[PDB]
Amino acid sequence: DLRNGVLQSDKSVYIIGSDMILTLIEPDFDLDNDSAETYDLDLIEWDSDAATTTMGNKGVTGAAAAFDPEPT
Amino acid sequence: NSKATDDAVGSATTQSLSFGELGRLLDVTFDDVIWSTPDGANNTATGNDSDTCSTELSNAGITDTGLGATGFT
Repeated sequence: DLRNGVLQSDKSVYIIGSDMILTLIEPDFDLDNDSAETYDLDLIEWDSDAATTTMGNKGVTGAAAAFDPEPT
Repeated sequence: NSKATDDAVGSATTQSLSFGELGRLLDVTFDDVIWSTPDGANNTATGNDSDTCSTELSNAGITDTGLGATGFT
């Protein structure tokens, strides 16, 4: 089976420089139950007045360091 | 100075992989920037005056130029 994804955050409004929790519900991705699967962060799009970027290694120059993902 | 794991706790031997750099275990930063000594080939910037940042520190008597120079283990 295939299902459509649900993307959500902890809260609507964020102060600049604060940490946001970003959650992705894609059952398509639990390929192995025994292990925790890792997926590239370039899947998500950031588009705003400032710039449009993928928030990963494939984003605009210095965008990856500008988000400081934990984990990668 | 020829490796991406400079002035960090880890190994000179390293590789570039998805999660990041394989030879890096711990590092220390001021204002979210790596605390490193001004050495190598890219330390020739003088800033406002004609003094490079490396000699600029030396005139202030500072020997703790970065994490690698404090002898931190």
